[PDB]
Amino acid sequence: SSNAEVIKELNKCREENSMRLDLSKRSIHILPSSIKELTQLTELYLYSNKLQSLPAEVGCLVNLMTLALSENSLTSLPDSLDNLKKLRMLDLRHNKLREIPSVVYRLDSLTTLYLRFNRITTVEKDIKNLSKLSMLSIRENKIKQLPAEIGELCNLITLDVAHNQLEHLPKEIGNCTQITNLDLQHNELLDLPDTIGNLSSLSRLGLRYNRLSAIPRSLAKCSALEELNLENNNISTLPESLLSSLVKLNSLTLARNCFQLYPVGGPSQFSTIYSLNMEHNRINKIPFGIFSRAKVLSKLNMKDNQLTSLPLDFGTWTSMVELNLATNQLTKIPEDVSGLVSLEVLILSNNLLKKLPHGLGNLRKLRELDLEENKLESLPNEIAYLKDLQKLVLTNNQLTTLPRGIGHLTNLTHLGLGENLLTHLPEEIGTLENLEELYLNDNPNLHSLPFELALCSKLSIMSIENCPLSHLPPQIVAGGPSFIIQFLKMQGPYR
Amino acid sequence: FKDWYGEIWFDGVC
Repeated sequence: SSNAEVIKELNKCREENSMRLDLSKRSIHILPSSIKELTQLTELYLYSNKLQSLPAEVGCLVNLMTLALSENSLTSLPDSLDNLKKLRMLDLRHNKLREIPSVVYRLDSLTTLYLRFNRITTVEKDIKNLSKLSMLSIRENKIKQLPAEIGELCNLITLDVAHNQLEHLPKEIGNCTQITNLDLQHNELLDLPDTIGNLSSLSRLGLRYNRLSAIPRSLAKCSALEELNLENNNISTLPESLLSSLVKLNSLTLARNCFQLYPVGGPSQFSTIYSLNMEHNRINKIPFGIFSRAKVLSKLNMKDNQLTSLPLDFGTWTSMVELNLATNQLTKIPEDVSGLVSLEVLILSNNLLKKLPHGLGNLRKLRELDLEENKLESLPNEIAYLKDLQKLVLTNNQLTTLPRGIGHLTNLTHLGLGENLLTHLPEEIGTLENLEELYLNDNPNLHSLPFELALCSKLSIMSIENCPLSHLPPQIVAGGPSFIIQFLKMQGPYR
Repeated sequence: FKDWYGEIWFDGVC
């Protein structure tokens, strides 16, 4: 927009006595001082422009309740904004602030303040003057400390300080008894204040990517917690039965910490959670009976730990829908796996399995089975009953042949057999109606392909690189999968 | 969650 077009918009706003002025997304460099005549405005939108300064005449808009300055190049604000005694929402995200503008601390009518993605380094004590703040966002700045005066914001409900450099929280934070959403992800927190337990309305606590080595015992008093994310810290234990007290917990993440065991407390601590993430720790066992009360537990991730076997009652996890045990030291899957009738995803990558239990074929709803990077020397005939299976990953195992029953996997679309010892594929491969991707690359003993492979009418991706295939015409295999399938098709019994 | 500006916040606990 040119200066004249902006003035035309102001004049239209005046003539129509409009209470809303939207000048966003116009590449405006200068806001003309003529804005002073629009005293009836309650909402002024100027986001996504090129403003490097705001005219002091904006202070004449005494009726303003919303001022959005997002995505400009502002470094300051005129002191005349003192006169906006009714301002409720101020958005200064995506500017060039090295500080909270001095005048903002005097806008004590504010209930919503967005400072996200600037270069602010300090939160002055004067923050106490904004006692009506219910939503405060200082996400993605350079703040290294919060003043104790933050505890005077007793109406604070949502506080987002994600992506800063905080090492501690002032204990006075416990005076914000209304806080229900607290995001502290990606800071440098060494600990949490014991007063944190005062936040009895806290429902979401984001703490991923910090430096916590322990959780305060008083966190058990935040009984409204539904989402607790402790990913990537330095925690090895949880205080006595902390989880048992979180009666609304829906999902818990302990991944990327220092746990050698499950937190002590028994099955009472998992009675409500829907998903449990413990990947990338050093847990050496799943306790017997810890899920006996986990009636809604649907997703368990134990990837990259120290499991050498599964618990005796493994077969009782009838509500489990997604289970990840990759990168452990499992040498066998118990036959009791047949009890996981709700399991749809099973990840067993990078273990020490040489064979699979017969009970695997009872997982009637299993859709994804990842077995790459094991030592599998064969597949059980029971796999024929995995009728819901869509993806089967067997990359880098020791398979030489496939069970003929594999032809009953009519829902299978992805079959990854790369880096195996296959000598041939069963003729029943032709009944894989929905097969789309067949990876056979790096099978140095695979000298043939069955003509029935031409019957897979949805096959569009196949890799045979580094497969001998010496039983097929050399010029055929030299042409790649397109000529190979063509040969099997028009040279076979099914043309 | 998506804030009024359309940006996401509280990712990790939403």
